[PDB]
Amino acid sequence: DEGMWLMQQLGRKYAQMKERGLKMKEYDLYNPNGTSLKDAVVLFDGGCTGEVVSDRGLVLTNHHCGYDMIQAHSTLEHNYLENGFWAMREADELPNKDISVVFIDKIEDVTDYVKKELKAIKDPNSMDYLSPKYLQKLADKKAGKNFSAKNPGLSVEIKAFYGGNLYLMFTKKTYTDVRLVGAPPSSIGKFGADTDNWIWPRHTGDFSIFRIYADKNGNPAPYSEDNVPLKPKRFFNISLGGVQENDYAMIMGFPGTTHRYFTASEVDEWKSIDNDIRIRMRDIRQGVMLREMLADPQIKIMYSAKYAASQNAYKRAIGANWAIKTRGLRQNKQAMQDRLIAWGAKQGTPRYEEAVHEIDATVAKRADLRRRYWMIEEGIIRGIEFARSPIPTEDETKALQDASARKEAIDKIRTRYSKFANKDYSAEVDKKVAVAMLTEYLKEIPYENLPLHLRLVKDRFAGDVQAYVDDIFARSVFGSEAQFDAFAAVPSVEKLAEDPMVLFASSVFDEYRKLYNELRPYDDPILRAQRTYIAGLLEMDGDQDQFPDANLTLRFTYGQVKGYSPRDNVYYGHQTTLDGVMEKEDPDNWEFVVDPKLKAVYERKDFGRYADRSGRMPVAFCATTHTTGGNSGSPVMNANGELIGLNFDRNWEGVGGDIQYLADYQRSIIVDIRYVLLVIDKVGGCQRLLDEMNIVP
Amino acid sequence: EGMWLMQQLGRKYAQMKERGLKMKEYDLYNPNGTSLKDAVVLFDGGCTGEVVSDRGLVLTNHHCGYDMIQAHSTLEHNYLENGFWAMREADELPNKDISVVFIDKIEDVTDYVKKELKAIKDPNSMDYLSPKYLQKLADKKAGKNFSAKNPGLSVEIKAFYGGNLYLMFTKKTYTDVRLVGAPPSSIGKFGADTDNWIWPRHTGDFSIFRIYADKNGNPAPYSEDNVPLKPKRFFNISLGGVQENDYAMIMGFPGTTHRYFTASEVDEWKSIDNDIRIRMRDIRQGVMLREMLADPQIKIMYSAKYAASQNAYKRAIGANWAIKTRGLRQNKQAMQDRLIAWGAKQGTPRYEEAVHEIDATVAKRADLRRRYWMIEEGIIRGIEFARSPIPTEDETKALQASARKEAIDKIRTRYSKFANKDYSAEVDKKVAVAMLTEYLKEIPYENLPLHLRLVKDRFAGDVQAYVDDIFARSVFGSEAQFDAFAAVPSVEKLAEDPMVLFASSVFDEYRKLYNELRPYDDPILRAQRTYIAGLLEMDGDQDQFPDANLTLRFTYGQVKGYSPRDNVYYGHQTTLDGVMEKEDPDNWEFVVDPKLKAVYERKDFGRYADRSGRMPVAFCATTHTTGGNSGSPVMNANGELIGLNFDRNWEGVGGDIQYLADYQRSIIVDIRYVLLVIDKVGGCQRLLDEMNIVP
Ligand SMILES: CC1(C)CN(C(=O)NCC2CC2)C1(C)C
Ligand SMILES: CC1(C)CN(C(=O)NCC2CC2)C1(C)C
Ligand SMILES: [Cl-]
Ligand SMILES: [Cl-]
Ligand SMILES: [Cl-]
Repeated sequence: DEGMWLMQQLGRKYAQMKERGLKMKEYDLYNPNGTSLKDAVVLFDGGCTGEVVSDRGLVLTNHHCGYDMIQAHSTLEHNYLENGFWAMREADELPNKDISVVFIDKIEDVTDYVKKELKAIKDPNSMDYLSPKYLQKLADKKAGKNFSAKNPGLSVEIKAFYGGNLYLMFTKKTYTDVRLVGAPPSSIGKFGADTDNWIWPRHTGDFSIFRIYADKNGNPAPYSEDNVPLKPKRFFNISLGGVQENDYAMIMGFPGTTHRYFTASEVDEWKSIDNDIRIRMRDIRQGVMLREMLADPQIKIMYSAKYAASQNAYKRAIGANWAIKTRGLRQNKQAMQDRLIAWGAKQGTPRYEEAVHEIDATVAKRADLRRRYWMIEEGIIRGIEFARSPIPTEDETKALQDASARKEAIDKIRTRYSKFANKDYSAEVDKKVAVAMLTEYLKEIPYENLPLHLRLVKDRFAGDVQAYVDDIFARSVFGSEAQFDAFAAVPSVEKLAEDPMVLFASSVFDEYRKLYNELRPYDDPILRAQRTYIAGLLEMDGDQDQFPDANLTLRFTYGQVKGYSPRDNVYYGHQTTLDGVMEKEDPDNWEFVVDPKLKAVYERKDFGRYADRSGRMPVAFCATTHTTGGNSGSPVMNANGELIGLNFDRNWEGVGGDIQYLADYQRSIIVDIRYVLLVIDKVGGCQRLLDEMNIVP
Repeated sequence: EGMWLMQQLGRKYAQMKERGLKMKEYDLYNPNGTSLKDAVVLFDGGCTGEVVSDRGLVLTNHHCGYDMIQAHSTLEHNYLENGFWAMREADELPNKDISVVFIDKIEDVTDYVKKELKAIKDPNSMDYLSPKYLQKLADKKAGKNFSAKNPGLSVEIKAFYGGNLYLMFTKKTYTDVRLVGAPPSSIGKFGADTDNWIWPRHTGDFSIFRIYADKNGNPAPYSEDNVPLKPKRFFNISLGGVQENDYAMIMGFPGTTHRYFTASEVDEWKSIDNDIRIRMRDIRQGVMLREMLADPQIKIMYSAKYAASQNAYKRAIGANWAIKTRGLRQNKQAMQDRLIAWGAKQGTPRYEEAVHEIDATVAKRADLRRRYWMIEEGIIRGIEFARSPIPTEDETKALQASARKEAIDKIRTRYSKFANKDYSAEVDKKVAVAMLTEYLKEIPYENLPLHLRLVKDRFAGDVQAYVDDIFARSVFGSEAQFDAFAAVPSVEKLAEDPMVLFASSVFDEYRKLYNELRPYDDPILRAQRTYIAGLLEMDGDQDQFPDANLTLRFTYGQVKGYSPRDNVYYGHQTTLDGVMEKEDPDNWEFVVDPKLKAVYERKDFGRYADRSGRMPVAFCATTHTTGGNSGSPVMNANGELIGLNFDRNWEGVGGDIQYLADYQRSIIVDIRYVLLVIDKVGGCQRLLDEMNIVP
């Protein structure tokens, strides 16, 4: 509802934004024919958002966005991940392989053009209107012959919006020499760590600093020692005025996906299939994993990251199901479609009701298949590590049946075995997880729908899941290192063909691919019906308070700095402070360790001009802006367009906001820019970064 | 900030009036006439209660009346899970071993006790704190046969301010106290253990009793001819509710506080008492929880044992949080340094000498107290087979008259109580291995109970083997092993029994430590009498309240929430909406009564909801309460009943040593929620009609 608006929609939203507190001129925020604040926003490394904060190409993003680059440059001698990194001169900034920053140079509405090209319909059921290949052909045709060569660094892309009812062409400028400039220690950059993921109040200094480099003319260039920092078209001024409750705030960024035009049947499906299965299967997996980690400190070391990775979407699904249960998401989608259907009946146009009916029918028809797909994906593909154990290829099997190709096939199989049974793999933990996961899977999936090898539980093992799993490891070539070596010394095709682990892995992957192939055709009638459904919604209520679904393109959102009540008698305010970091300190818990330089800054109150009017040091704030995955690192602006923070998370209560914005619960979690500058200054001691930024009082 | 004597009302009255009190001083407490104090009772020796009708109806907590509700419950009429609502006075259930105590008169007898004490002679005598000695003085002052001339009455003298003030209480006790009403346990204990010490709180923690007496309103034991008591005073019920910042006050019987601890005593409480209880109970609870989660039959047998261990574990965590973050040690150090500077100035060194004696006694008993807490937390409460049967001298002088069978029958009865339906030898072995591993790492060989020396000497440090051997060879290791012993019993089998030797050895060491430690309490108590006398002479008795000692006190404050941590605020009031948010049908602790859920859905709140239409449940206040204040009446500025105290938040448990203005709150069930449950859940209209409800 609140919205992730197209840049083109700024004109028709401007008066509402001004009434909510916006003070800057419209064209200073976004001008299609000139320089604006939009020119200081980048897509950071294909996922995250970033922002240019100096005339020498300095870029701020999240610590979790620059995490891989900080890790790749870290060694035992210089652990930047643990201690932070602060290049004291431009020449000390570290280059990064496979990095990019994307500027959105121009945005053009090309709807009439794409719709005229589409009229050359060979098949009315064609999915070319959503095809990246087809749309790229139209983008190249419009840009001209050899556009990439005529304009080095630039590229053109056409994307569909509103389910294929609007098309925009983006002219992008990409830079691949982006150097690591600064990062706080992980104790600040990821303070809450996984315990505080999706949590408000939040006390995390989630930022990192990069610098865009380019050739002598400021044109994109790959890494070269002769590259010079980019002098950009526009950069953000940093505000030190802070935030107050009810202050206007706005964000620009690249939200990835939303499902704002789901029917009520799609909400029911998301809850009853997607979320309930992910919740149930991950709770079983996590429960066994946690019991084993708590009983053996060596298991805790090997499985902590696997446990944390599973918990992230598990928490999301719990938050999403809480919104479906308590915030009326299904009911509000039903009211939306019923209103369109009633209006369609008055206009004498039954195609909208026919479109909603096609979506409902497709959802109802794919129910059993989708349930089986989520059950195998959550239960086995993700749930059981030995499902990703080695499967010999057709060429590897042929190589084992008279040439030196046998030793080559064995070396390839060994490399894959060694990756599966790595230093973090416990066959004992995996057997315990598999027994609990398969017990649940076998209770849900009938015999006739089982992957072929799982039929052996009832047929050969008399329903004993433990015995079936024990037999897989006792008899398999991948059951232990000594069993692999005995196989590698005397390898035979017939040994691999009857291997219980190979047959399990092959069988479950065969069923997973068969389900995917049978389910994929159901997406197309839904997409085609959504084009008609969204066209009706737009014709009926206008593209005014109905934003297009997020699709990894540049959007703006506006709101206010505001807390919320999570439950009865509990209020979370709009701002966290450095005192909250100190309250959470736990020296013997890696997630809640506090940097000694930061603790000393707090004790001496060495907050400089970064503290609020009451002398308290701010850390983070939350706002009613509408964000999602892809908005990590987004610049948060004042009513004047000055940088007041970086978006880095959203509270779990608002994750249902991808389907329906939740005004009373959904908040963007933002690191206060005053805390960012305090850390650069008093922790990093990197004064040159402060001096190159334009800091406004 | 304090738990004030009724005598201190005169000196506090002006401050209470400035804070909002509207009632006249003598309407609250009158030393020579009827007052609101006359409607407060000590309920069943621990809790507080209050009379709420001219027919002796009493309100207290559900957890205070829990044992009486349970004793009257059967499979056919399970009052604990269903609730109980007597539809007529004749249907109210009598209770054996119940009592209600009224505080008829209170008198300052300090000069009298101090004159009697002057004839002691031994300066180190502890008679000044002895209940036996003080009872002799109470009887001497009351008369030759006071209880005969005044039936139902009794006297008691108690020491206050470490022996610097003495009060005589004239008590009227009633033992015919009948169960009238109780909500289901789903309401009376909604949070159950998960919400214990927690604010926000959504628990309707109340139960209803009635005092019965003879035809003249005089105390009488249970008799079918007893008539409900017509009390001299009862509380009016307010339906005006509460607002943030409203004046609130409580009367009750707080049990204990340690407001005059030295800094060294705070350090000792943290480093010994609390750290050992925390460490040992976390080990015990961790093994117990793993076993309960792996076997649903173990969860049934060990849930109550687990819950009982968690209660003081959570208290110790809350207390250590206050010591670490609220400067308790530092504030005690500043208090004693101020007294020492004032005494140096007046030329009176006895106060500095008193603080020094306390510090020296604390430092001297450190190793002994550490060993005592280690064995008590680690073994006495940590390991169930520590309380396994130990044959008496009489039982040994029977197995070697033909009363060998009489001895076996008594040993069998004790074995059957130890190895009962809730006892798992497997769970106990796992708990013992983890508890003994920690105990053996903390207690050196020369300080071990004699049998534990076998871990290093006979079992090569293998704790598991030592514990396995205790069960494999003991006559109490299993039913079949007990029966084989009972068929062919000998004293030589019991004398060498590994479980008997373990249990005897650990209890011998526990008693030896207790006996060696007990003498250290006396120099501390004597030095506290001098220490508190100095504090009172220096700063006066008006900010410095006397430690709680299970006597009637008043406390006042306001209805107010608090901020538990950065950017989080807990308001002053919870609502029925919060109960519904917490509902979890497949979690026994958070099940919601269907009649209550229907009341919420239909908004059938009558005159009980606030002006917004939201139904209140509980509220919190800045009153200073502790254990003993459960069931206490919470009063308005007009003295009308607005709630019942039933808990305190964990952040304020350090309040027994130092009141915490920004964190400590009394957790109270809103009287409007009590009346909504009696009315719409119990449907017991006669109880509403007999109360004086004011609009
Ligand atoms: C409410 C959530 C969506 C967030 N969450 C967590 O498990 N967070 C762990 C925090 C430490 C307690 C669910 C319960 C899944
Ligand atoms: C500091 C705490 C709030 C944490 N805690 C517990 O030990 N467990 C209670 C938790 C809520 C289920 C207290 C001491 C009450
Ligand atoms: Cl039509
Ligand atoms: Cl909402
Ligand atoms: Cl009376």
